[PDB]
Amino acid sequence: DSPLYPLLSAAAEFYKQALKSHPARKAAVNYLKGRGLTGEIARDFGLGFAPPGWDNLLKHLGGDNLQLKAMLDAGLLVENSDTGKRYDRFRDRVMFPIRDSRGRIIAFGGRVLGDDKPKYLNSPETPVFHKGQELYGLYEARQKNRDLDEIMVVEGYMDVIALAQQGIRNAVATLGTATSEEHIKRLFRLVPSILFCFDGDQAGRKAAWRALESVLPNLQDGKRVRFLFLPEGEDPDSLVRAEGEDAFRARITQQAQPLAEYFFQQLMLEADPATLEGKAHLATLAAPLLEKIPGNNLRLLMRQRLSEITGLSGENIGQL
Repeated sequence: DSPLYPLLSAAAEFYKQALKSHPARKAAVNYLKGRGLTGEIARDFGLGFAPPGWDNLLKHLGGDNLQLKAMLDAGLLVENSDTGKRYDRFRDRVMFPIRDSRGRIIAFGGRVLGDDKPKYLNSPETPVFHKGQELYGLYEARQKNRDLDEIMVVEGYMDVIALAQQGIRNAVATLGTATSEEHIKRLFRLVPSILFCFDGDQAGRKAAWRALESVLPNLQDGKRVRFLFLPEGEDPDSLVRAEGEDAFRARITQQAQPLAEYFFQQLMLEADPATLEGKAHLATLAAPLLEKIPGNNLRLLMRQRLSEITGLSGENIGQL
């Protein structure tokens, strides 16, 4: 219970109250209406509106220099570290408040309603917001279902919101970060099954391997992890609005790839085990990764597949 929480909470109350009754609301409300995000979904995710300009939240919250430092530390202001000039971090944007386990607003995402870049702006790291520990939408998914079987991990705010609007309400998002081991530990405390969904771009494919590396040291027996790769140029946002819930669920069932198949596929592309050298190279890449799996059956199962492909024993694999 620190002083950043009330400021963040007041900021959120400001941003959604402007979404309702602010002069510039037209562009914002049209985005939400233009995506079916009105009413139900907007309330579930506390959507708001940051009006255009430099100091709307500043001139609305104010405070002495100690309050101002707390707004900066909460990520609500940007300060020029040379001149001290300060202004709202989030300007002319649709606002996505981020909540922790207890429902407390800890940070914000914002989508631009103009031409200024970046289209999506995250909060910086703050004492109440750590990007490697938090997942956007985790609070909202736990509210919708207390006994979740599976969590879907996606890359962006609108992926979570678009999916929720289509009836897929167990999606959470990393916040422009690689999935961390701490992310995996929190997900596995809630569900035995994680479905990763990656955009059709090179950053999506790189993020899948980093996600697999975060998963391995936390992969106990009886857990289930899969990777769904979307067609080039797509993300869950665009895709699910295009083809709808039923088709996206069919796509998952059809095309989600098991972790173990993704693991051996990618490594066999790096080290082709047709030859004696490729077999040794493949075992040299795989073994240190497999050694980290804590689940004893799964570690044995992956070692066994590696042995079948490479013809190398454990003594061979160890000595290599």
